[PDB]
Amino acid sequence: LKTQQEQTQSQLAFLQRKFSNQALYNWLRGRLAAIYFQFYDLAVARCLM
Amino acid sequence: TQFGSTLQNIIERQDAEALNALLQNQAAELILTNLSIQDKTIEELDAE
Repeated sequence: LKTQQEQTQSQLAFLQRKFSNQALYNWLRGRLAAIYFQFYDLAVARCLM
Repeated sequence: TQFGSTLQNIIERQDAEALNALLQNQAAELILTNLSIQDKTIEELDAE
């Protein structure tokens, strides 16, 4: 059981340290959402033109 | 942007591969522990 505990902590450390982690997606979402919205306003303006 | 998407897919896939290798290595360690446990079980029966 102690071994399983260590392995579990290893997997958590892995998830935190791997590149494609929660921090990445939080960042990508924040940045893309800003782009997507701004792009949308430009798209609407062209549609209106 | 196509290289962008391609790279992101490689990265996520790279991490997935690393995880599968990790999980199999961890499984091996638990099996070794279980083998020691089973040996003690056999000794217990001999003690009986």
